[PDB]
This record gives sequence, C-alpha cells and structure tokens, in this order.
Amino acid sequence: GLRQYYLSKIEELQLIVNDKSQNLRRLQAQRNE
Amino acid sequence: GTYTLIIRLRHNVIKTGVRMISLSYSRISLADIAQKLQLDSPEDAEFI
Amino acid sequence: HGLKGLNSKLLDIRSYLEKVATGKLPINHQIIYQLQDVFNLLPDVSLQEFVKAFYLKTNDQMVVV
Amino acid sequence: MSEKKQPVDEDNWDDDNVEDDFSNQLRAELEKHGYKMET
Amino acid sequence: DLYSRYKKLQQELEFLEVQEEYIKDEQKNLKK
Amino acid sequence: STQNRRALDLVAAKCYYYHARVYEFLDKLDVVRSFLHARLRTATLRHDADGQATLLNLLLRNYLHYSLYDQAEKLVSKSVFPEQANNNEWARYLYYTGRIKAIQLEYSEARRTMTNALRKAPQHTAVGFKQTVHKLLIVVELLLG
Amino acid sequence: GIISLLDEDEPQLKEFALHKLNAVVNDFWAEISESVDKIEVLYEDEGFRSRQFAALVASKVFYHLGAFEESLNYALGAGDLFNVNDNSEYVETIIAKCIDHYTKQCVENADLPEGEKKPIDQRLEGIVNKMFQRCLDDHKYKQAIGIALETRRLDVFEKTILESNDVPGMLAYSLKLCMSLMQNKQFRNKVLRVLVKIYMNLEKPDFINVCQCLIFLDDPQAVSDILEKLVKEDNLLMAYQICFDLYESASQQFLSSVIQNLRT
Amino acid sequence: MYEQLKGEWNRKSPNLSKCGEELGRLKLVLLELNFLPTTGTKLTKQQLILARDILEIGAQWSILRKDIPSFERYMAQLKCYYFDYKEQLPESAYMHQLLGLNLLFLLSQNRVAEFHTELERLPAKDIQTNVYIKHPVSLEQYLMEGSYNKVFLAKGNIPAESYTFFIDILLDTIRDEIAGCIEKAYEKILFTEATRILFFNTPKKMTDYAKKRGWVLGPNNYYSFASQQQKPEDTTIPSTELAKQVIEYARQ
Repeated sequence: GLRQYYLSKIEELQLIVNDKSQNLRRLQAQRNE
Repeated sequence: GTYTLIIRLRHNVIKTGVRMISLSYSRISLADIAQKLQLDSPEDAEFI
Repeated sequence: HGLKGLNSKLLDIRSYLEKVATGKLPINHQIIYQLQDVFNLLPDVSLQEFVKAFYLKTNDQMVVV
Repeated sequence: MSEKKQPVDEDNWDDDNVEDDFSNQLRAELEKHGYKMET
Repeated sequence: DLYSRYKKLQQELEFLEVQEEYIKDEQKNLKK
Repeated sequence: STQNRRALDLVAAKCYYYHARVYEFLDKLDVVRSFLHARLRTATLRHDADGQATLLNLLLRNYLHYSLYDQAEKLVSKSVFPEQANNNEWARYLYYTGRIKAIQLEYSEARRTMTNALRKAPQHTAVGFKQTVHKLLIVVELLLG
Repeated sequence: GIISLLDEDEPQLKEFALHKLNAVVNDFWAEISESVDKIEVLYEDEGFRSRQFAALVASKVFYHLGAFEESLNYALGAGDLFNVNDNSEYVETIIAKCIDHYTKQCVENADLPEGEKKPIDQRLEGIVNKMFQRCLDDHKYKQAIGIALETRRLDVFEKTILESNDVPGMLAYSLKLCMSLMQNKQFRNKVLRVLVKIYMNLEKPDFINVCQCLIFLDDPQAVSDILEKLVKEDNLLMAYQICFDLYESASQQFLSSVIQNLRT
Repeated sequence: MYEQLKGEWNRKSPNLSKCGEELGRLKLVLLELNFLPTTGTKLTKQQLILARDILEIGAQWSILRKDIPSFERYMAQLKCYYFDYKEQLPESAYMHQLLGLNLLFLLSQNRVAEFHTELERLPAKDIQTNVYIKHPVSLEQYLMEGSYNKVFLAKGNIPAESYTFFIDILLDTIRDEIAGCIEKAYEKILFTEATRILFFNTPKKMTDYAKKRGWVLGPNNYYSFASQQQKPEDTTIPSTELAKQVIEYARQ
C-alpha cells in the first residue's frame, strides 16, 4: 500500500513547509530594514 | 432550558445575606438574626 | 556577583575558623570578639512589625509598575 | 452568519435606589408620623 | 514525480531550517 | 495537496446548519453523528483547518440538545484544539465549552471564557444566539462572586 | 448510553463482549477513553479464546485516544484478524504509522548492526512484507526501491529491480537517486556494492557506471580484473571509454595503485 | 424462556441461590437477543422492560444485602433501555422511583456535579411532581443550607423502601461536617449541645468526643484551641518569581 502510507507524508510534510517558510520570510523581512 | 441554576443559587443568596451580616452587624443574637433571614429556623440559625 | 563574593568571604572565614578552632593557629584576640560583634547585628527580619514595612512599599512599586 | 432564535428585540447597582425603600420614599414621612409624635 | 519529490521537499526543509537558525543569531549580532 | 477539503468542509458546515435544522425538523441524527465522527477521524490526520471546529460545534449542539451524559464525553474528547476559526466558529465553540463547563458546577473558570466568547464576536446585530449567551453569561457571576 | 458490561469475571461473557466492543467503536470512540483497566486485563487474561482477536478493538479504541504506539502494539497482537483487515479506510493510517515506526527502528538498527538491536516482532515485519506484497508487480515500482532504501534491506532491494516490472533504465535512475540523496557513505557503498554485483550479473557486461561507482567504491583490484577480462575479449573498445573515464574522475593515487596490478 | 419472572420477588427475598440462578439465567436475555443498538426488533422491548425489572429487583436484593459494587450494575445496564436509543413505549411504573434511587446514590457519595448531570433528563416530570424526586432535591439542596437537622424529620417520611442505607452515609457526613465546622476557633460549647442537639442521645458521645478529635474536658466545656496562623513574612520562595514579574515575562 504505497498511497495509504507513502503519499500522506507529502501532506504531513508540506503544511509545515508552508507555514514555517512564511515565518522565515517575516524573520528575514524583520532583518532587512 | 437551564432548570438547574435556581436550585444551585439559593445557597449563594443566603451567602450574600450572611456576608451582609458579616459587614453590618457586630453582636447579633443567634435567634435574633433570622428575623431578617425569613427562612424561620432559629433552631438551625446557630449553624446556619 | 555580590552573592559570589559573599560566598567567597564566608568560605575563607570558615576556613580560618576551622584552622584556629581545630588547627595550628593562635587564638589571638583581635577577631575573636569582632566576629560576634558582626554576629550581633543579624536583623530579625521576620517579626510582627516588618510586615507593615515591606507590604506597604511593595504594593506601591507594583502600582507604579 | 445566522442562528436565529432571538425574539424581535450603568444599570448594575442602582434600581433599588428609590422604589419604596426608605421612610420618605413616596409619602413624605407620613407613614411613621402617626406613631412618631409620641416622643 | 514519485519518491524523489518527497526527498527534495525534506531536503529544502532542513535547508530552510538552517536559514531559520541563522536568522536569529545574525539578528542578535547585527543589533549590537 | 490541492486542499479543497477545508473549503468543501466550510461548504458542508454551511449546509449542515440547515441539515441540522432538518434534523430538528425530524428525530435524532445519529447517522449524521457517525458520519461526522468519521469526518473528524479523516480530519486531524491529513488536513485540519476550520472543518474540525465546525463539525465539533455541530457535535456539541446535538449533544446538548439531548438530555444524555453527553458532556463528560466531550470533556474527555481531546480534540480541544482547533486552530484559528476566523473569529467566527471559535467564539461559539467557546460558548459551548463554557456552558458544558458550567453544567458540572464550574467555579469561575468558565465565566472568563464566557466573557471572552461574548466579546470575541459581537459585531453582528442580533446575531441569533447573542441573547442566550448574554443571559447565561452573568448567571455564574451572580452565582459565585 | 455508556456500558460497563465487563464488570463480571465470567469468561464466557468476556468472549461474548466481542460484538459489543466492536460495535461501540464506530461513533462512540470518545465514550471509551478510560478502558486502561478492562482492555489490559482482558488482553492479559489467560483463558481467552479471543486472544489475538480482541486486540484489534484495543487498537481501535487507542487510535482515538492518541496512543499511536499502544495501537501499534495491539495491532501486532491482533493476529490474523488484523492481517486480513488490510483493506479499510481506518487501518490505512494505522499501518502507515506501523511502517513509520518500523523504518525508524530500521534506522536505529542501522546505527549499530551488532549488539543491542531490538528483536523485530515477527508479526510487525510480517505486516511490513505483507503490505509490500500489496505493492507487488502492478507497474510503477519506484516506491518499491524507495521504501527498500529507507528500510536498509538488500534482498528486497535486489528483488524490486529483479521483479517483473521492467528493466529499461530502472537501474540507471536507481544510481541517480542513490548518489542523489545519500545520507552517508556507510549506506551508499552498501547499496552500491549490491548494485554493481547485479550490474555484473546482467547478460551484457556493465561498462561505464560500473567503473564510475567502482572508483566511488575504491576497488582497484576489481577494475584490474575486469580489464583482464577485456584482455581475454582481446579488444579495448570497452576499455576505450574506461581509460578516459579514469582520466575524468579517478584519482591519481588510485591510478598509481592500480597500475602495478595492471602490469602484474 | 419467560420463566419465573416473579418466582420469588414479592413475598421476601432470602433465596440468595435463586438470585444467583436468575443472574445465571439472564444469558438467554441479553446476549441471545438484539440489545446493543435496539434499532430493529420491535417485539423485544416488552421483555427488555422485563429484563430491566429483573435487574432492578436483583440489584435491590443486592442492596438488601448492601452491595454497592452491584449498585453500580444497578445504574449500568438498565438506564438506556427505558431511555434507550429507540424510544418505543411508555417506560414503567417504577422508573421515576428508580431515578430517585440513582439520584440519591449520586448524592450520598458527595458527587454534586454528578448529581446535577442527570436531573435535567426530565424537562418537567418531577421538578413539580414525583415525591421520589421531591425528597432528593431537598436532600441535596439542604446540605448547601446551614440547616442540618430537619433532613432527618424529612427522612421520617420515605417514599421508597428504606432510604436508610444512604442515610447512614448521611449520618457519617453530618458527623465529620460538624467536627470540621467546630474544630476551628470557638469558645467552649457545653456537653449537651454537642451531645444531644446534633444526634446520639448520649450513648457514646462522651467517648466519640475522644474518638474523633480529643479536646480534653475540663469543667463541662469543650474548648477549641486558638490555631491562628501568624502570616509568616518570608515570601521569598513562593514570591521570588512574583518578585521577578517583569523580567521573566517582559523580555528587555
């Protein structure tokens, strides 16, 4: 069962890669000025 | 749809009552307090 | 750093007291009264009166804060 | 958003300020003056 | 398409994490 | 990763307001309860945003609407943490959780979350439940202190 | 309604509560959130005809409880009833977490391959190879080599490129990924050696990437052997590109250490 | 099948072996017929009501032999049958009395939150009627008032079999509440007020006095020792973080 195990990891990773990246953007934005 | 509250607040009412007695009266008798407490149990006003 | 310095001084003087009380040091009279002269101060912080000293001020600083 | 069940349509310590609760409330002390003049 | 995408996602995840840990200490140094 | 799930979950919530209106136009909705239980189970595992809060709000409303145990069942329901509910579902969730805290003699831990729920979404004028929450609000305050 | 039918000590009703225990976990999962006593006592109960059978209900109730490990242990202990229940929407995440725990354990055992390795539950690895048997020849066997990498195993690693999916260039992008995402050399050379072995095993002898991985494997005696084989073939047209591959990539010390073997 | 339902259940109940026999006989009742969802099977709730009655009388025999770990079984199975997932027929004649017993059970073991969480089952069936609940509402919301003696004359009339098995725990609770209420600072009540006015027409109260607390007797007085805490002005350990309530919350 490849979809029921291995595919879910994608979403289980992807959300963090969204939100945390936004944080880093803010942080480097906070540095820039 | 909140039948319970009245049953569980009447104590709170007497709570306020005795709190008023804790502020107003200094030396009130055990049997001479309940006249302004209207529950009419001087036999139980001692441990009220 | 004040607490560290106080700890250092107290450790040195307990060392001195050890080597005079049980050790090869003279019991010469210079500090043997000055020590309890220091120990005579030791203010009784916890009494009935110091409550009104502490609490009456601390809440004022808290009000300002 | 609607979850409608509402029927069409200070004020915390001040209601019992003048309703009847003093000897001068509406009548001007006359409720006691029948038995106040004996002193 | 399959498999390798997950690995490259996770790769850029620790890469991004390196930048995140960096941004704090460089901010602390640049302020003073 | 198309995340249409949560938008369709809000669609489901909006039509399930009216479907719960249907379910009070008829008898209990235990089949719907099982369905939303399955929807919660497939939530929180793959996606969890704004659908879970709505479906648990429906769960609380159905459970309080019937006089059963219904409450400490929720107290052990440890899905207590849905995220930002765009200032709309969160307030009604706080209202339900404060009532279901008050139902077992809450001791002023519930009055603060009642006040928070009241002040958190007051923008609507006569929203539909504002009178009920305001009526229940100071019951506990006149009760306790 | 909340039901404490399991108060009695009668074993007949302990086994007869199976239907009840299965039926209640469909909508009332939060109802049963305190059965640490009854479930564990029943599982440790000796005279027990629902042994290896009632543990599935324990996994079901612990799944709602957030006990993703207790669910895993009872899923292992739920035997054939859990095995045949491999086609359901709920069991997907259960076996997914099972595989995740298994591959974390595999990384742990790969940390030290001798001593203090936890004995893998036979039903656990049975679940692992069974869900692999669900991922048999149905085309698109890239995950078949993938989970083979993360499980650190080699026989399944060989069988996946050996199974009847196809061998057009599977063995090429296998190399591309293995030196694309290599965590360390200690696993990279391990998979590289079985890769180069099966490269030699192919009917056409391997020519280019065998040498490319070989100098990434630091094996001058092997390249001396295969150039001797090409000498037995009595032409250099294979070794043509091999000499320039060594010039392009092989270290000078590697050449200086293989040259005396070349003339021996 | 449909045997000896009231075989020995009315005249008395000393046939404990028959109690065990009926409990073993119950296997044809519960697990030999649809009982968990009770969605179909229209013609079982009559004998399910009979099963309710068998459980009620069995647990009542168990409380006749005074067994609480079967009075949990009293309020375990039978509740969601008259109040089943499928409401089919009128419940019984006994049901409100049974709920009065269960309410008094929740009352008698100081579970006031668990007292409140099932008085709402009826909208208006016993909030104005049903003396089987009119006693428990006073029995609960009398312990919140500082009257503590008209409960026993209200115990003088009992709408059920005894209501005494809980009244023993009521006696217990009166004992330790009058203890814990007098044990603070007080000024030496005489023997008779602590002796007869509460309970125990001087059987053993002169001994119960030493049994509970002590407070050794002098010239016919029961003095309370002072026990006022000095308010020790240390406040360093519990209020050093309170003293630090700037730095370790405001980062500066």
